[PDB]
Amino acid sequence: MSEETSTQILKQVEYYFSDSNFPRDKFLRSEAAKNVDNYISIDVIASFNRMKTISTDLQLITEALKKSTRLQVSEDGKMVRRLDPLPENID
Repeated sequence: MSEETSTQILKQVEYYFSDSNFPRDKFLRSEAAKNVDNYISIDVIASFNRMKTISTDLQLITEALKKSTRLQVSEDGKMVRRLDPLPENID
């Protein structure tokens, strides 16, 4: 719980972008395609399977996004955008 599990998930969320896996996984890319990579519903991120398991609750998924490391979640908590520059061994 707390910053351990929140941070686990935080790494895990950015990791899907960091592992150059967004452009590959049309699951991500379908959502990203609403605004390049500035629109990512928490429906997709909750539905990421691995994320749902590590979180066990959408509460933890929502906090993880609220504390995003190299992403920024909107105040609506239904979009997040990542950084222009590629991530380099980020955790």
